[PDB]
Amino acid sequence: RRCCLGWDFSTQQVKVVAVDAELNVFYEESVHFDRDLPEFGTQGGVHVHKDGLTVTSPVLMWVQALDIILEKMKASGFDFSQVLALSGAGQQHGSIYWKAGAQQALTSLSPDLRLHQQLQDCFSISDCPVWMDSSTTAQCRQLEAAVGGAQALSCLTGSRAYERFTGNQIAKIYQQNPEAYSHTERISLVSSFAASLFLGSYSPIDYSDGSGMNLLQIQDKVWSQACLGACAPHLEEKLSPPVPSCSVVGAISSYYVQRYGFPPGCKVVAFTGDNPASLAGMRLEEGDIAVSLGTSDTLFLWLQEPMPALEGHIFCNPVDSQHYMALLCFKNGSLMREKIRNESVSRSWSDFSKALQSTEMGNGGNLGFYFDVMEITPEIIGRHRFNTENHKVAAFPGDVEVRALIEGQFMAKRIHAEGLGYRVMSKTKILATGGASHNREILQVLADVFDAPVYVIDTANSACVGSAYRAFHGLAGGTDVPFSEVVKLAPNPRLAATPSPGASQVYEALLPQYAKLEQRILSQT
Ligand SMILES: O=C(CO)[C@@H](O)[C@H](O)CO
Repeated sequence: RRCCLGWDFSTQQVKVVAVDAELNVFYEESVHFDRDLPEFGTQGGVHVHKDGLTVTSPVLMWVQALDIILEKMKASGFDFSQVLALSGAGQQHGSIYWKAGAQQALTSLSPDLRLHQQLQDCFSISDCPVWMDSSTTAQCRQLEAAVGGAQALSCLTGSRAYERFTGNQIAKIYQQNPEAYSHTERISLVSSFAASLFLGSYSPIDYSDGSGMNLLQIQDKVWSQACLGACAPHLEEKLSPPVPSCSVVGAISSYYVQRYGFPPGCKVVAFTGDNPASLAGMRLEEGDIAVSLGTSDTLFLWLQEPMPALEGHIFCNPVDSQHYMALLCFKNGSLMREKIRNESVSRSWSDFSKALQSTEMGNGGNLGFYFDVMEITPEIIGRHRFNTENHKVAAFPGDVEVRALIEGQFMAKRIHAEGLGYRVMSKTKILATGGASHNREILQVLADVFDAPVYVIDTANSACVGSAYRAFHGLAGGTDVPFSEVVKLAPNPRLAATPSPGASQVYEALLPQYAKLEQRILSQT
């Protein structure tokens, strides 16, 4: 039973899965931060600082969690000698600042001791900024002004400046703690930091997670000199050149061979971001999209060429370094669906489904926007309802309200996807996951709006599983072979809905009208 390990250095936990050569998951284990390392005093794996904007995690908690999980696997009888390769994912954007002299500690690890004891003094910043941080608005405005504006920054790096993006965090550390910055020999993402621990040497950053920093020129796949210089001096030397995501960055350290029994030939394939790893785990291809439904709704897009915008995030693709992917984030998700259910259909998901069944595609021309909190994609707030004549109305009948919400949410996803260059193709598959993917009637609207089949997939471990798939891709030939050919053996998602006859005619006319009403609301602010 030869296998690969797929790791996930997440916000709240470190998780691992073991996947066999037939691409079956047969083992899973985790270490949860608040529960298993309570002495760090985190809540949800992080520290929200007094300003209410700075959000960090202790780097040595992440190292100690790796020690705990490897010892927990060993105590359970995990056979490490069967591990051919490993890869992993890191929560995106978060950064690690390695102190001058730290690589000497990494390359001289003794198997008699734990990682935490030996790496105790290796970090110039103890509290790492994570993806939840929103304390760098001044640095975002500075970076955009330095390179010719928000659109110029987006053309270049796939995104305008976002507070959590690494370049803005590095700029803030340079500005506020120049002594710690000047004593930093290396800056890693959570992904490349975790890979470095397994290598026992510094791992490079991959193209895909490297695209979440407002630093990488996504098309030429080199660091932007203009972005680097606007964030902090001598930054290129601290990052090192980025690499294709499907790169063998080295063999596992002899530390793991000797301490846990990994075979000496065990390969370490470059780590990537959790969203890129989930795209690999979901096995998206050209023409495909994934809709992750939850408190936030997240759209995962495959893109052959990028059309970066003031919304969304375009990254280099982790399973095909010549192409791209995108994320579009929607803040009004499952809480809006629950509120409409409670207000209009007696708090019943069965009546919610009946409302969709009892209304026609296109909802008689009744259109709605439902943003109780400020939306990200695009920046609108409020509930905005329009009747068949495009007149603004105060309310809808309950069944019309349910369909307006669901149709509107999915039409918004299509319009904003298409704004980044996405197009539905004949081969297109739609992957749906999360709470609302357990509602066939919701998935039917999604199929109708995109005029493409919808498949349901469990993604509780998608970043772990995607990481193990990427490790197998490395072993199967890497860049010499297509990722999709390696993972054809993995279990297929199940078909939940196909577009109803006439869907194409309904939404070809309604999508432009929804897009114009959205522009009307944005122009009135
Ligand atoms: O910040 C982002 C994406 O831009 C989150 O999805 C984190 O990657 C979660 O760990």
